Amino acid sequence: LSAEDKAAVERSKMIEKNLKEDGISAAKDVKLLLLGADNSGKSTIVKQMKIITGIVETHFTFKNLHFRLFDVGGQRSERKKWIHCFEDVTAIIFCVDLSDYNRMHESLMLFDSICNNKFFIDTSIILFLNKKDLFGEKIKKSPLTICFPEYTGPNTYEDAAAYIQAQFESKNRSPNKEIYCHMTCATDTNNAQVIFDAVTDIIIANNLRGCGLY
Amino acid sequence: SIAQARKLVEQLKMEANIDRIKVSKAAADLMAYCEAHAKEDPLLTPVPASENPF
Amino acid sequence: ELDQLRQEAEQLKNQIRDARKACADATLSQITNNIDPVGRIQMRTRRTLRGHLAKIYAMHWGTDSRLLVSASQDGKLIIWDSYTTNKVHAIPLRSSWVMTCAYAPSGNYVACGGLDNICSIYNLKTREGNVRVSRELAGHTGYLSCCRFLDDNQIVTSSGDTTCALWDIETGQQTTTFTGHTGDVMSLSLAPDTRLFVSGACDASAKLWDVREGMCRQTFTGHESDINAICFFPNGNAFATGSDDATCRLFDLRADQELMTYSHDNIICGITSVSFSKSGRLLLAGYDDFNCNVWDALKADRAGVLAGHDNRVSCLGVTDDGMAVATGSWDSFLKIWN
Amino acid sequence: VQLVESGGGLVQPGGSRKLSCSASGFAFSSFGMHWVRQAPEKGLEWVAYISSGSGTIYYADTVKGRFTISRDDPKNTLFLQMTSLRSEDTAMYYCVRSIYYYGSSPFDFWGQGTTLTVSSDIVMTQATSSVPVPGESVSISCRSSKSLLHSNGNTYLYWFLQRPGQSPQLLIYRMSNLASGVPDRFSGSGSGTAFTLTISRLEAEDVGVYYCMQHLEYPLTFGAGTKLEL
Amino acid sequence: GVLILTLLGFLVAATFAWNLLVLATILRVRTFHRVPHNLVASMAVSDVLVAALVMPLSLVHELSGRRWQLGRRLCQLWIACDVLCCTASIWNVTAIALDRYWSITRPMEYTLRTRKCVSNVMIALTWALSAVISLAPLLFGWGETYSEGSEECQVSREPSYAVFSTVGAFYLPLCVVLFVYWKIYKAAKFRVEQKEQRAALMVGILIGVFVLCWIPFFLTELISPLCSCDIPAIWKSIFLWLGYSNSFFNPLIYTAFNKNYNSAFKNF
Ligand SMILES: NCCc1c[nH]c2ccc(C(N)=O)cc12
Repeated sequence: LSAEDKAAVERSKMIEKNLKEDGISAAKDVKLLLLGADNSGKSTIVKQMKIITGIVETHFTFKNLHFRLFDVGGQRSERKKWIHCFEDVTAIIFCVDLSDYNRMHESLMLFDSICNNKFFIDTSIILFLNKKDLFGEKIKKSPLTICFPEYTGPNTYEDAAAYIQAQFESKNRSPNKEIYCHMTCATDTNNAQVIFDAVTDIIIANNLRGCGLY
Repeated sequence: SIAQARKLVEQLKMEANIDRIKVSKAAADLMAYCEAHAKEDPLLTPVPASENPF
Repeated sequence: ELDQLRQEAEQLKNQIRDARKACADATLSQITNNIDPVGRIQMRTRRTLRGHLAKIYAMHWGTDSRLLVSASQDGKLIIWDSYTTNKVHAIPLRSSWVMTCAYAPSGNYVACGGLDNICSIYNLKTREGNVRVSRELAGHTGYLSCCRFLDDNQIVTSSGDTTCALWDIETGQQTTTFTGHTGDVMSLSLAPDTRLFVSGACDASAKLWDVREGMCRQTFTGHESDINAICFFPNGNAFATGSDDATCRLFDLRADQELMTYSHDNIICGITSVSFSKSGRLLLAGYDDFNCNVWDALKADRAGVLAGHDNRVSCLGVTDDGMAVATGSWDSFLKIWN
Repeated sequence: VQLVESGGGLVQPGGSRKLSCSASGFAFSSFGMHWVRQAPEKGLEWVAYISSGSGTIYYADTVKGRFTISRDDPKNTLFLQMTSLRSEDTAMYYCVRSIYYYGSSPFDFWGQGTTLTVSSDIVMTQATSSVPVPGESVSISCRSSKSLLHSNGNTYLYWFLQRPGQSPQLLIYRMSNLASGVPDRFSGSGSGTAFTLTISRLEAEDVGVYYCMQHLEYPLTFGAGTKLEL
Repeated sequence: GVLILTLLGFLVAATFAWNLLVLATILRVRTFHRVPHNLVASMAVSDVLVAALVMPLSLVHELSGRRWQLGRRLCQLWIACDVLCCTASIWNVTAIALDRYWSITRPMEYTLRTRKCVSNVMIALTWALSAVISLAPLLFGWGETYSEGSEECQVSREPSYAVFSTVGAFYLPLCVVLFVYWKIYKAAKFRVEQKEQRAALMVGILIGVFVLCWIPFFLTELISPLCSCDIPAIWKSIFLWLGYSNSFFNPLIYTAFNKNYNSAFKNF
């Protein structure tokens, strides 16, 4: 090797050191996919969430973990050509609006597509049911017959909530997938802990599956 | 959709008025290029190990 | 008047179909039957470049057949040296969702893009001894699928908003927009004379465009699903496509129809990329079944298999001098064969 | 890009002195650095070298055991510590930057230096010393004891120009490549052990001294220099 | 009276390949390069050494009764290797159990780099401790390892060695295994029809095989030096081959019932 050749290999080794250091920092992160319809509560799901069209990315730090959330709603194109990029995510967060009687049967259809995708066979879903204060102030005027014509039962708010949730759970056909449900209002400020508990239970199940018990 | 309909008709007329040649002549011209450059393709005919940079 | 204009479309459709049959007197396989077969092609792995920590989505050769560029989801852009297995540059990216990259013929610039709906240009040979962002091009409403250089001041891009565009780097503004597709555009190939180019989209059709005038000349429809790859013949009078129906096809420009179909009964997966050889005799394709196949472009026979990857093969490339082939995959590795 | 050197002065024999250089305008940590000194009525002479990342250090045989080279990246400064100074160390010291990768041009920038007053190697030969010469073609020759062509196909020879009162400037690297910012009338060609530099359509700002330099192996060596007059 | 020895021939022969296959698969397949497969490889290496350096040579000392006319410099090697490799197999089972315990109880912290460091420490300590027990009689002298009389070669029978070797090889690690797998059962139930059945089936198999293959041997070794019981030589051999038999079910538990391991096996 010539003198200038030995100086080229030293430059290469310093480059490989920088790449290794960057990988370690990025490995200790939690990545989540945010999905839903328009005007449903995606943008204001966590109060302490900062931002750092195409794809919108927001991040926040809770306890001693770093969280990264990706919102892809500006991509008004075919999803089948770019959905495999988010294949290694930890979980999926789905937001639906209980008050909008017209957004349903579109949220349900989109829920069925992601939940039965080929790249998301073993990915858990955290489900958020928003605007519970408005839903309980609208059911009296609209007895849920507009959204669900084939509904027979009491007009109570509690029974309506149990019916809507069961419809979303009916789209799951898989033995290694679970859905976590939670009802929240606009004034609620406890949602970073709900995600913390859901992610904690997901890793425990994953480690149990590796052992072979579950 | 009158404007959209009138946009597609004009394009179809442009594609429908061109000069085409027989497929038999088209296939022959592909044979000539392959036969005239077969001696300069390492993937087809491997080069000796003395002239291989890899 | 809508019905009359709808019916006039069907009248012009049958005229084109009948004219093509009038110029089809023989098939390529029938003519090329009296030719000795190519034989068996065996290729060995010579180099294995490593250093990426995620899936590789694209790569592009240089004109000197010595340098490379590759793009990965870990937000990195690496320039390699094939001969010595060395790293020359490592370029961070503002967005990690990159789907394409290209190398300028002069060797002074590179480009990348993806889900950010922006094409970025980078300057390699400059003072201060570092790579810097030179220009960001905006205006597309969908993700960028492919991009190629014409010179140091012109570039052509395809997007997921059913359009193609031609840009001027200095002014940063479009000069021509190419419209007519009804689905997302996924591939783009540029002719050697840099006067025409072809594109393939999700509507199972291919179109040939003129750069100077910005109009569509011919349309080709033979596939049953979306098209993922496209490439010209070395001569410049034919091109090949790859689709999700597990089939490659060869189209000719002058006759304006299909010539040959490359299919096997034990292949079900789709096709990611295609490439030709220097003489135009071998056709190389990448598949979703971890493999790369070598075809005979004239006899439509299978000639060889490249098998060295543990995940999906996503990009292909053949050097200008035709001395080596490089493949990239989803397992964060790329190899050079000869 | 700027490189400013400080220090210098008059020092008695046996003393010590420290020289420093400041950088502003380029990525400092990605470049290797050299020290080159020139006697008051003589040519160039390589002294020391420190790699990018501080992993490789080289010294000349004359100054080994007395000089020390070091760098401080966050402050962008290069140092040179000298001990037991003799009367043969009186010269003008230069700072040179160089970067090494496939297709690069080393020794592409020099900085105005400082003056200090204290009161198995390849030989490169430039037979001619002075040549009198506008609007004409001139050729300058060079010779080496050992062949400068490597098995990878590269020949390592560098041409420099030094106008009076100014630092040297790079003209040709490798053997034929033309440096950036140099007019296209300069050409360089040659074979093993025999090299020639040709100037076509000579004009102003072309008078000075031309130097040879080999980069095949350490220590790096220069030539005597050929001067153009009138 | 001779077909029994043929049965033992298949046991010694098969065990050398069930584990050699596992070692080849880990190196050949690039997918088996994660953190928890290092502990699996260590268990295979220990099983191989028992397969080719302990049982085949100890099979000769069965027809010849208690006669060893093969060399005084060879009993020291054979006895030391028999003790060394058997103790490594026991502690590698414990190392795997402790790794699973901390990935369920503390899933937020026990991951990435800090998991690899603890995993590698256990591999280092499982062999350092094993060597101390085996080489102690041969480098001090707590008792006779060999005697020219009657050509008998057998481990030390001193009361001090009996009470220290057995506790530090079987009794101490047995308690750790029982405690860990009981809490793992509690974790599965508290967190949570097929899961309940699978929780009891797998945990029971792991405990029962380990319990049955070793306790009959290690109870006798703690009573004979203390008491005066003279077990018939027939039982001294039935209780010994059971211990060697564990190195055979080791790959039948930690590698046979894994989905990721089956794919590599079918390819080769
Ligand atoms: N057959 C295995 C022999 C063995 C392994 N570890 C031991 C530990 C102690 C004793 C003993 N005291 O006999 C024997 C063994």
